[PDB]
Amino acid sequence: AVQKVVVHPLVLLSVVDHFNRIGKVGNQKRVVGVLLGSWQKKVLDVSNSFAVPFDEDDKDDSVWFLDHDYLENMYGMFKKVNARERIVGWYHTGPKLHKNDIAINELMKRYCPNSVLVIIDVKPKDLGLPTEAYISVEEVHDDGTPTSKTFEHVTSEIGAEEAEEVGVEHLLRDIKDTTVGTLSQRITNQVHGLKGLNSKLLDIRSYLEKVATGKLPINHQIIYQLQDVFNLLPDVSLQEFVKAFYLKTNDQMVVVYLASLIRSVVALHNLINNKIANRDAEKKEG
Amino acid sequence: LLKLFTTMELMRWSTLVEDYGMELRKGSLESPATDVFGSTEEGEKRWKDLKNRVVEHNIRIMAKYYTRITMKRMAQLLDLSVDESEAFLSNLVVNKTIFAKVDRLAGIINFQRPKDPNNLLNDWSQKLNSLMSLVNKTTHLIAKEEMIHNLQ
Amino acid sequence: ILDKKFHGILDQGEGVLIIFDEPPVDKTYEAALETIQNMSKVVDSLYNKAKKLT
Amino acid sequence: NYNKAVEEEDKMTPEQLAIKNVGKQDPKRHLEEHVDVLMTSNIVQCLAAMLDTVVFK
Repeated sequence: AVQKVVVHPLVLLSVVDHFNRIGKVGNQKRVVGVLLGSWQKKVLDVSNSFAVPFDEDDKDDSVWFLDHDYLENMYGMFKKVNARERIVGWYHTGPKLHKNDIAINELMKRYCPNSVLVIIDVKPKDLGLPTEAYISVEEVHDDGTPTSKTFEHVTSEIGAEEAEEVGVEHLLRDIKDTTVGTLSQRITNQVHGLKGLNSKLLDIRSYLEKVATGKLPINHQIIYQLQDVFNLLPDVSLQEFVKAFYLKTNDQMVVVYLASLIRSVVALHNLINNKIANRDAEKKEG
Repeated sequence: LLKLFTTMELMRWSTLVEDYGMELRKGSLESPATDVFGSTEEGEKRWKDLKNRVVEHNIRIMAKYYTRITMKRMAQLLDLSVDESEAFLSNLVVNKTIFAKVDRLAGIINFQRPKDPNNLLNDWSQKLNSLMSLVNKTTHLIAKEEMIHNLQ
Repeated sequence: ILDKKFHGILDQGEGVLIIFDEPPVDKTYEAALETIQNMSKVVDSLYNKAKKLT
Repeated sequence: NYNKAVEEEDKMTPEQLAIKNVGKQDPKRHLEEHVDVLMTSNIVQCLAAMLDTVVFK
């Protein structure tokens, strides 16, 4: 129902300012505010949003409060001043969801029949992209339970829009543009090796959760099947790529030919002007 | 008729002789089976076209498949022998739109027809598919792990 | 095959008498054509080199 | 293409280099975008040739 999102950072800063509005007062749990959107294709876009007050006691996670009158009033405001927008969901600032969130979702899926949430983090350090998307559909179950209404993790990204970075890249000021040729590749090496194989090792920690625990949905439906998509390469010892060392030599082939020829021509670049201007400066210096 | 056309899988010519030669004696309609098979001066040319059908029934799926099989094994899975293979496959290599591969050298053939002009789609398929599935592995395996620790 | 050509090289033991080739290899060609003239440019700078010192 | 087609006009000017220091007037550099474009190009694509050993074992 949702293909992916195209989410601008402006709405994230529009979360940040209301986070500032709640960091100064008695903060019980978190922020629940409105997420407007510009839904055009099965892809999604958001240009703007606003918040709504919210409190929640924790006794039966059912005591939680919005103001639909205020919501539809400021929706009428921003709909009049901009007829492109409409509501598309909500957001929350606490990075881990909880069981009240389905009640939030289905209670605001009455205006438009879809309401995608947005996890964010006001103090992000370890995550990748803040923007996250769920959708509430049913697969019902293998055991076909009475309405196993599940959030379904839709893919996400940070969006892009022309000249919205006019403030941004002027503000941050620290950007080393076009570090191709230096150390960006090894930053990606450190982070993708370590920070992806730790995702892998926490997947195998979840496998240890399946060992000592994990009766719950032990999930022999999607786990080993997408892991069989991984297991397209069962890379055991003896390494099994006698039929790929020549292909690796073919990979080395053209680039090393370019390296040999071209860097010989690069020495040929440097030496000419270097010698000529060198002895020019040297014996015409006096 | 339709089973001879859905994925096609092989065929035996004599089982076709059974199934579609007991129809030339069994009568409900009798005139089209006469005009196509029971006739001789044109119906036997349509029997020749049926032989075209059984051999193209071979050649279509064997152009879809069979990378590194031999040749006498090929002819006995063609249900038509090696001289019949040169006849029945010369008259469809004159179709000259299917590229296949045979060698002799003692009577042994091989395959993999384009001679592999690829180091490109290896990288494409292998690395782009696997790396993007691995960046999905985070986004949905830690999602389901966080789900199974929502329900714990 | 002697006089004319279609890249039809002879093999007495294949069957197909294999015609295969790779025409675009101009990557090395145009660079070799460059180096041919670049050595001449180095030679024609050697006069300035050997003359301006002594 | 983008390298060699610019490289032949990069190497034209030593035909016209000479002596009598100010008696010639056309100083322009020629090494531009054939040091650095080739540097970034070939080093990133040889690390792309390293991707198979980095990902695969």
